[PDB]
Amino acid sequence: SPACAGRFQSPVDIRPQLAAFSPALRPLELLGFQLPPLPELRLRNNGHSVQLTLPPGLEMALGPGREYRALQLHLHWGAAGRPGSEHTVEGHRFPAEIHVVHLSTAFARVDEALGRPGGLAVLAAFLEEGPEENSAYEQLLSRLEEIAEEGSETQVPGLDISALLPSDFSRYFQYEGSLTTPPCAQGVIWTVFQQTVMLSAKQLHTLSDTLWGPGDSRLQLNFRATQPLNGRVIEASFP
Amino acid sequence: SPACAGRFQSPVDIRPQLAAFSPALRPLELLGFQLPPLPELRLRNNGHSVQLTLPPGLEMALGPGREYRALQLHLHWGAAGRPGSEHTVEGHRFPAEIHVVHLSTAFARVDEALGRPGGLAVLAAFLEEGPEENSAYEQLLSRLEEIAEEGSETQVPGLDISALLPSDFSRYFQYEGSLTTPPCAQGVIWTVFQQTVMLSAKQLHTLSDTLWGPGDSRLQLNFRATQPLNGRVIEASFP
Ligand SMILES: CS(=O)(=O)c1c(N[C@H]2CC[C@@H](O)CC2)c(F)c(S(N)(=O)=O)c(F)c1N[C@H]1CC[C@@H](O)CC1
Ligand SMILES: CS(=O)(=O)c1c(N[C@H]2CC[C@H](O)CC2)c(F)c(S(N)(=O)=O)c(F)c1N[C@H]1CC[C@@H](O)CC1
Ligand SMILES: [Zn+2]
Ligand SMILES: [Zn+2]
Repeated sequence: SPACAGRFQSPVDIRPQLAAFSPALRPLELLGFQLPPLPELRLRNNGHSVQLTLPPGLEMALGPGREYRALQLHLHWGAAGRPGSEHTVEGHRFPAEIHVVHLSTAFARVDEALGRPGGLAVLAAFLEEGPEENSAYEQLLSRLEEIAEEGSETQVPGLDISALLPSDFSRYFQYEGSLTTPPCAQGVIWTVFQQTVMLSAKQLHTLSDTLWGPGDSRLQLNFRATQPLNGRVIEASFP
Repeated sequence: SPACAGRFQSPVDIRPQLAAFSPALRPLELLGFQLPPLPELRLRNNGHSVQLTLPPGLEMALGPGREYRALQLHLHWGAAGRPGSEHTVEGHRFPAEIHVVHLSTAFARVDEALGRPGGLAVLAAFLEEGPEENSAYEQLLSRLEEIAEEGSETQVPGLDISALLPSDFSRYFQYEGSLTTPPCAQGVIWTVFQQTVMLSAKQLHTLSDTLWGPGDSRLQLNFRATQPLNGRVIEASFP
């Protein structure tokens, strides 16, 4: 895919000292993320990541008049004693990263949004080790064994999707970039939370050690190398 | 259209003390705007404004990878002793306003771009009274009497469109709003130059007094009322 050779790709190394403070960046707003248990959602090992397909009615705004609907979420992760976030901060790679991918309400389908400015928006948070079992994450992680095989899927009860994200929606970096998988189309608005989410050591081990990918290989280290900013300026919602 | 009653319409009152400075807003880039004398350009009285069709090749960027092509320019103006700008600054209405309308390179057609975020971008500058005659604007103003009649049109020599704009391309306000005429589509990026351009009192009179609209009416005061921000924050490219 030729867009994988674009000048403005993701992910990137975030250098907060070079980030631009912009007070137009208000707290993110999420609506409908607190799901009932039924209907169930589909959790799939696609051989490259674990992805959770989201139902209609999850609305996200980056600001007034900047409205999106959530499509899916997926994870990026490393391996035993090796971090696997996609984004880095000052060259630091975090253990894992969650991405929640959204479609602008001006478009009915992803294929019309691809490459259009602000057509797609991704919410990204780093996952780090904390002392406690994260109960929202446990609902997904406890099902990975069921989908160990490449191309397998299982149904899971609806949960509070917003509980997979940090509680602080006010402090984030934002920049324009790309999908990180072919076709790497540009125009994607990336939002990366400052606050991280905490999983237990056991949870992080389940995530990195359970799933299999193409041809008898463990699905691990499933992150793209850092791409140059190439003159883009990362914005921050805080000085 | 009911879209004229949408929440994120244009024009607006700019309040510079409430604008958000974002250092990410780089100088505008306008290439290919210095047109040769041939081919000639269509200038047209549509009954609502005077419009100049622009050729292919006028490239405009609002930031890295956010590129546009100019389609047309048109003007908004008052009457004798009555200002007719669309935007206001702290309640002050300027004598007139120029709009240069552009299409995102991510969209092949205007009709696909209408209602999509960033599909269209308009460059807007205030016209004020100064002591000198303005050479750039004379090229257009001297041609108005030939098209005084609703629906009439004429061909004009190519001109340097960029010469119609203010001096410092690094100093502007920017927000997302709408077309200021039906269909009032949202998702339009408005960039409003901080500095103005100056015309003579005679030129201003030529602009406001020469053209005829529907009925046997003068074509005057062709500006929409100020619309609420509804929580939108206007950005500024300077502290
Ligand atoms: C196809 S996908 O859901 O897994 C996907 C990924 N997956 C990558 C995991 C790690 C890599 O080693 C290979 C594949 C991804 F990273 C982005 S990302 N990081 O750009 O957000 C995605 F958006 C989607 N899915 C997209 C969005 C839905 C749309 O239909 C196109 C594909
Ligand atoms: C009627 S018009 O074309 O002169 C016009 C345009 N042109 C657009 C029309 C819709 C799109 O399909 C292509 C571009 C425009 F962009 C704005 S604006 N301000 O939104 O940029 C206008 F105000 C006017 N004309 C108006 C008509 C009513 C009159 O009172 C003021 C001028
Ligand atoms: Zn991803
Ligand atoms: Zn206009």
